[PDB]
Amino acid sequence: VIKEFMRFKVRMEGSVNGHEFEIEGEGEGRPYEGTQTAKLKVTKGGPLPFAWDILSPQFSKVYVKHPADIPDYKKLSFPEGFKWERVMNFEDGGVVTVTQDSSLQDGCFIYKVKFIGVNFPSDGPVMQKKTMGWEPSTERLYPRDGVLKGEIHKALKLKDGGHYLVEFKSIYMAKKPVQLPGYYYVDSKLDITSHNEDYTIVEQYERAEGRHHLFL
Amino acid sequence: VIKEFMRFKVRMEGSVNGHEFEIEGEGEGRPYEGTQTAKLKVTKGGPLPFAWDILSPQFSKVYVKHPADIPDYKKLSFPEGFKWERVMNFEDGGVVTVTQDSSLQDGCFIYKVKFIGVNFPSDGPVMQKKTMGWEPSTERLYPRDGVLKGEIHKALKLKDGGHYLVEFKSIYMAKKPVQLPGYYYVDSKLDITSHNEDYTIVEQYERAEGRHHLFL
Amino acid sequence: VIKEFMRFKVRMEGSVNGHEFEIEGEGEGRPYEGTQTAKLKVTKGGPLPFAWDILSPQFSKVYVKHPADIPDYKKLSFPEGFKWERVMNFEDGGVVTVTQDSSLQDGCFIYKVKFIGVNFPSDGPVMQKKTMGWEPSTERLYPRDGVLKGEIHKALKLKDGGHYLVEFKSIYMAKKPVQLPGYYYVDSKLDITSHNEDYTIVEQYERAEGRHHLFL
Amino acid sequence: VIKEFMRFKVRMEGSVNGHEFEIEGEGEGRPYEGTQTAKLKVTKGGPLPFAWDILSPQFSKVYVKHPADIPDYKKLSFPEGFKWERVMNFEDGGVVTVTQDSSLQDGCFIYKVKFIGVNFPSDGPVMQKKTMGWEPSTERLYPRDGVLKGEIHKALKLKDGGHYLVEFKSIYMAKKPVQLPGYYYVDSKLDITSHNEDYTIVEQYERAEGRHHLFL
Repeated sequence: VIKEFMRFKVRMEGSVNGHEFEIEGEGEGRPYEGTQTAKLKVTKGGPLPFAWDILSPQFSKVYVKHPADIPDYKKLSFPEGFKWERVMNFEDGGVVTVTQDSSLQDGCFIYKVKFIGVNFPSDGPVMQKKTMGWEPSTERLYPRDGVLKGEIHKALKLKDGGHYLVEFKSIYMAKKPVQLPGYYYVDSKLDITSHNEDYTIVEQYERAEGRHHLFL
Repeated sequence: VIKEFMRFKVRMEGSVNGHEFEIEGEGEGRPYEGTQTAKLKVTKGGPLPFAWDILSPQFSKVYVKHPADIPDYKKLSFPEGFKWERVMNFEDGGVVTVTQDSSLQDGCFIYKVKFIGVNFPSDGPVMQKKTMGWEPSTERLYPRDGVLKGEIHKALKLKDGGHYLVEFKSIYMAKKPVQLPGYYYVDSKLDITSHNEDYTIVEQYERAEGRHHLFL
Repeated sequence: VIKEFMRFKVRMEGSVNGHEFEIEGEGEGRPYEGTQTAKLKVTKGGPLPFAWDILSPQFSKVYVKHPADIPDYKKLSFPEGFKWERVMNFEDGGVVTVTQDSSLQDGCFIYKVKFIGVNFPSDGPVMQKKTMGWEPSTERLYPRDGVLKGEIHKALKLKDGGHYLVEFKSIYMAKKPVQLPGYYYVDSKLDITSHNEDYTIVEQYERAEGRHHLFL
Repeated sequence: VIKEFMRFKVRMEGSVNGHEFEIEGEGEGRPYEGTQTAKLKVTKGGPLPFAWDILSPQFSKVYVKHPADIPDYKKLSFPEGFKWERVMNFEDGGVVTVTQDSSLQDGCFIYKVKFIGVNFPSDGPVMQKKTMGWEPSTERLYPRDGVLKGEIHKALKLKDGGHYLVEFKSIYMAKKPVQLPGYYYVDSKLDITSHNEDYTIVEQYERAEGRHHLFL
């Protein structure tokens, strides 16, 4: 059911520091090659009063390239699909939780996302839009409790230089339990590739590949 | 606009570990005396597969009794009202964020809540319904960033004895900035007073009072 | 063995951000009334390049006043005494762990403290000495694992206004399994009463009293 | 001053849950190749009542293989050397801080370590010795505040299967402001190669190599 080329549609309902918004979009990519694009539009609550970059990683890990010897739990979960959840802990006290449902309808992935971000300092890089994209990252994954979990030390680049640090903790939950990998890593790199003036229309690109630790 | 007796209406859209639900209810109380009751009904996604106790403190701090010399920021915010946000950090890794809007319509408060809880162990006290209500608590509050913030070390009692610890961090944001207190404390005690077999209909009572530290 | 008036002697070996130091001092007070003073001298590594305030709460909870109906675990532990350990998590990323032994000799309490503080920003209030004492505080305690634990949301006042937040987690370990209390609170207020220009000689006063929650 | 082959001597004073101990040892390796071994002996406080694995990463990052295009801050710091500090945050609440000095004396590296670990559950994998070595890991490093910092999501393998998770935060402080790298990664794999029955004599091996993210 997962072809070499697949599209997706996504909808997000979110809030940051009490400001509510809705975003709709679509994307496409090559799930076995680990590459994809997305185009998002803020449909309610725009223009947003905070950094787009905190939203970018919430709009698709069925596209991660996996070697044959590492079980691809997220691809295996289809056609029914999987849910994923996440905590982002920002170094200045911002905290976000996210809950997401991934399904497949007549050959198109369907993503539904809910996002609540709180406790961002009003003068911090998020509310003041001082970020300039993510560094590429490396997630550490392992099985636990019959599901797949992963954590990442991520970083946003700052306009005036240096980094704004964010820890991700994610949980990927197949709708019916499928085969799990062991301890492994996923390398990712997400880019904002174009946008209008107020970031109410934004395009993204992501490359991601799973692997064993290099020393194994 | 805040009378000695006030009613409220509340609704919540929530999810815990990928399980979505909706709750609607109403309450009433004596905002200057610090006492109130609520009755909640699960309207979608019942019966809930997790402990009711994690939801109870999300259904009303306009009812806290304040001495004359501590500015009552939340009461002062009416008639327009205020928003509040919260992180709950559970000791076994569960994390919740909550975002809430409090308004006033023809003499009745109107509460709207969104809640996302993630990363609860499947065999832990929340998913296994092993909790038996909250200990009474004491929140430490202070002004910051033009708004009011507070934190609490809270604890759920466990059926088999002992406590399941949870840290609250809350942010109270008037819709138009009003006068702030300094550093102070709020003592609270929330009780589940009645419930049906599967906790799809639940009643609660809360008492809350603000004060200076006892040594001042 | 614990008289209405007791003296103590204290020695600390510590480090902060790689700067090593040693402090010796003495104190006295009324263990059943919850009041005590201390006088400390930096004996090696002075003058300290960081705020004295992070050290002040490491130089004596046998002096807390307890009502008859709450077991006074720390007093019961004598003559043999008890150990205590602590984590302080500062809001800007500084972290300290502390380990302490409390015993009795020559009718005097004897305190031995080791302290490691790391990850303080070089331009932060600790390394730049921008603090001016603690707010009074309220610790939440409970028994666990056959020992007594407590947590506190504390705050340092900033010289030019505002607060710098610090979470304390403490563990109190009697040398024999003397009786434990239940869930309860300790109110404390620590004051720096005098000091020389470079904080190489400092005097402190503390008041502390245990109690049930006020609504009980 | 750093030759193709270099020896080191190490001494550690530490404590875990109030149990004090001292360890001394020696090591050797190839700093430009990223390989080294160590042999440690517990000299006071043995046998240790907790898992050796929490100490193993405190006994040498001057032996990290760096490509020519990534400044090797730790090697550049010699002959004077560098200090490093660390927080380990364990998933069950254990917390350790570490402070270390690295110098060079008569052509040998000299390491001095102090370690304070607190808040480990008495029935947890550390106090019950249920661990069986670390997974290989990947540290995310970046410059900040004129020093080099890094974080790692690490895991101890449990004897009867599964993982016990630990987050490392480290700070590396050269004694003079030698050149810093940018954002980069270090892959490491540490092995216990042999030990006696009570872990009072232990031998270790480590491989470590720095690199850019693989997608760069």
